[PDB]
Amino acid sequence: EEDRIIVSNCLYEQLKDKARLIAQSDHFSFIAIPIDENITNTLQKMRPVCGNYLNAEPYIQQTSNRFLDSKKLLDKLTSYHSIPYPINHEAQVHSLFEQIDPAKIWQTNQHLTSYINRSAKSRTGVEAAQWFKQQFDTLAQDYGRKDVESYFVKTGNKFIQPSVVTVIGKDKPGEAIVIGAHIDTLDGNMPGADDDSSGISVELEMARVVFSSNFELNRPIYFIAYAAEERGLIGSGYVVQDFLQKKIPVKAVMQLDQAGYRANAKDQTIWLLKDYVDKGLTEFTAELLTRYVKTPVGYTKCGYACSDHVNWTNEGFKTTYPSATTLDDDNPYVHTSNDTLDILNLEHMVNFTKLGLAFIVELGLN
Ligand SMILES: [Zn+2]
Ligand SMILES: [Zn+2]
Repeated sequence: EEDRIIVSNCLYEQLKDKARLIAQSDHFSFIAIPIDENITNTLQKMRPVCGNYLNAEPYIQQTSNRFLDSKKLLDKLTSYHSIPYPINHEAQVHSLFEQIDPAKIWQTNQHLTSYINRSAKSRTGVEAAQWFKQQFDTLAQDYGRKDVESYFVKTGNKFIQPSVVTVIGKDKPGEAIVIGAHIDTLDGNMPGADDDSSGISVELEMARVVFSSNFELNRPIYFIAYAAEERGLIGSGYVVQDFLQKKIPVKAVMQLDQAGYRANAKDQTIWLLKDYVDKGLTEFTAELLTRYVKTPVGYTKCGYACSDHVNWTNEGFKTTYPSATTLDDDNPYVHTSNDTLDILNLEHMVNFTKLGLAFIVELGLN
């Protein structure tokens, strides 16, 4: 019934009267509040000022408050401590670039954005997840790759939309590489074109290029579609917990959230996030952009519980997050009916696909 979530004190003061305060710090509150869509609307409306929220359930799973060290939980999920990469595979990286099929990218966006919404509560939201899984399965069957796996990861008992985890090279030795994007959107009429149809499309193309590649990787590569990112990042919460339980070792994580909108349609700058990411992995991404994508490299900052990468870094995994926009010249249309297909820049997505593939090759073959 009640959600337990972590919010900025800013957001708390807007929710006080409907919430139970469990623990509090100078900047954040750990609360219990039954999220109805009245409260959903408050969360959405205060998000630019007060930041996003983190659903704690994947970290504490129904454990009673009496048994929780609430303050340690609150401190460790609102702070982070920081934790060299070779680039020596130019021939392979260019081979993969030459196989990028921009039309196939665009087609994916057309499909996801044709749904009325992809909400974690709705039937269409469930279809989108099932669709994604089947796109992977089909691709692996089409290129006769047995070397693979795909499964749903339940979004607890709160949301019917599951996450989808896929992997190429299940039997490869070593720490894996993870690529992720979130499949979901808000309720109502939400094409969610830039708000991660884009990210999803980019990684789907990355997967397909990898299947059609002439060389194998020396590590497993995961491609993930997170459920319910628009619900306090709870989908990737469960996914990270699933990786922890299965003891899957992971060397690097890329988050693709909004990979398709340009503020100025011939800007071509790609922005890297500098908080809640690995600085080492981020400098690496910067040099891939300069060396291979030949793009200007910008930097930006994010609010609290910005996106799924946060669940990885909270659990000690190294994380990088390339983004379409800076925090000041934004996508003004995200979370509205106007996050439409026609807002997407295909050159921009192609560049994120390039970045992703260089990432996969230079880590995948060390
Ligand atoms: Zn969002
Ligand atoms: Zn997003």
